[PDB]
Amino acid sequence: HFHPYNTLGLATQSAMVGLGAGVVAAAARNSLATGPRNILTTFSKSGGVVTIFTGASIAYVFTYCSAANLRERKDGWNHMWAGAATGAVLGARTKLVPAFIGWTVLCGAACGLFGWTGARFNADRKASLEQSPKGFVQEDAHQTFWEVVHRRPLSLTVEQLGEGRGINAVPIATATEAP
Amino acid sequence: MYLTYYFIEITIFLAILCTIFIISAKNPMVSILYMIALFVIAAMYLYLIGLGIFSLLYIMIYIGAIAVLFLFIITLLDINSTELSVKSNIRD
Ligand SMILES: CCCCCCCCCCC(CCCCCCCCCC)(CO[C@H]1O[C@@H](CO)[C@H](O[C@@H]2O[C@@H](CO)[C@H](O)[C@@H](O)[C@@H]2O)[C@@H](O)[C@@H]1O)CO[C@H]1O[C@@H](CO)[C@H](O[C@@H]2O[C@@H](CO)[C@H](O)[C@@H](O)[C@@H]2O)[C@@H](O)[C@H]1O
Repeated sequence: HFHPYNTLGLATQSAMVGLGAGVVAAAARNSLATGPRNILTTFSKSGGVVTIFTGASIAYVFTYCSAANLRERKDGWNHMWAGAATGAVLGARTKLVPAFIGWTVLCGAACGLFGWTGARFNADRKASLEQSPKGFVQEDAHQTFWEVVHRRPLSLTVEQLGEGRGINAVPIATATEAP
Repeated sequence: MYLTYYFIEITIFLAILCTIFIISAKNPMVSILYMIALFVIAAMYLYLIGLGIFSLLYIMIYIGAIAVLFLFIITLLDINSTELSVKSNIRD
């Protein structure tokens, strides 16, 4: 089915990557600047970039792996919880409570909308319309995604929708027949 | 006999060295003269690899037209330049 994650291993890999991105962005901030700057103002007038990269990396991957491990499935919700943790780390830099709540909620919603579309910038090859079976079914078969039919099985309607509202396993007519 | 072995590597080192005197030279036209030296190191490498024709095409075209154009610009025009101070490039 699935495979659980190594939260400590993926977290320390991301911590090293965020440390590296912080050093690169601090050097790019020195060299693209004005005023008296030296070799030691890399981490002095840094603007706190290495804290941004480090905290965002560790929080997103730790909350993503922990939420994927306690739910025992991988879907778009884990990106929502991880993006909420990222928004918590980015929103604590502005030391205000309603700001913080806004950063958490909106960053979590944006990352959940990201992770629900596949969590990929690029395309998936087998899932797109162009590389998948489309059009009508040629004979009767299990109608896969992207396919059209004329008539659907009623057993599927009872299994997917329910046995309730106006919906029945037998139409209301021949359930009421004279013999 | 094996004194003639490391020539290519020597030119590589020599070419490396020449670029540091291009980007760091107090006078401009002295650094453009170091660039002329770098064309000569290139033509050494092109003879050394087996392309003796190109080496003289580089000395004809790059040294004798493009560098002459550059020196000819720097003469009768005004260019300010600052020295390689440690304080301005230690941030880089
Ligand atoms: C208009 C409001 C905004 C709505 C935004 C749309 C985004 C909604 C996306 C839904 C959708 C595109 C359809 C959209 C088309 C209309 C687009 C509308 C406009 C677009 C702007 C992307 O579905 C994505 O869902 C994500 C989670 O929900 C998954 O995340 C990831 O999970 C991990 C998994 O490996 C990743 O490892 C991980 O990296 C991610 O975490 C992705 O796997 C998946 O690609 C569905 O695509 C998919 O659906 C499945 C069904 O199950 C289909 O399988 C079919 O069914 C089976 C037999 O029945 C058989 O398997 C198969 O034989 C058959 O093929 C596929 O064919 C496929 O096509």
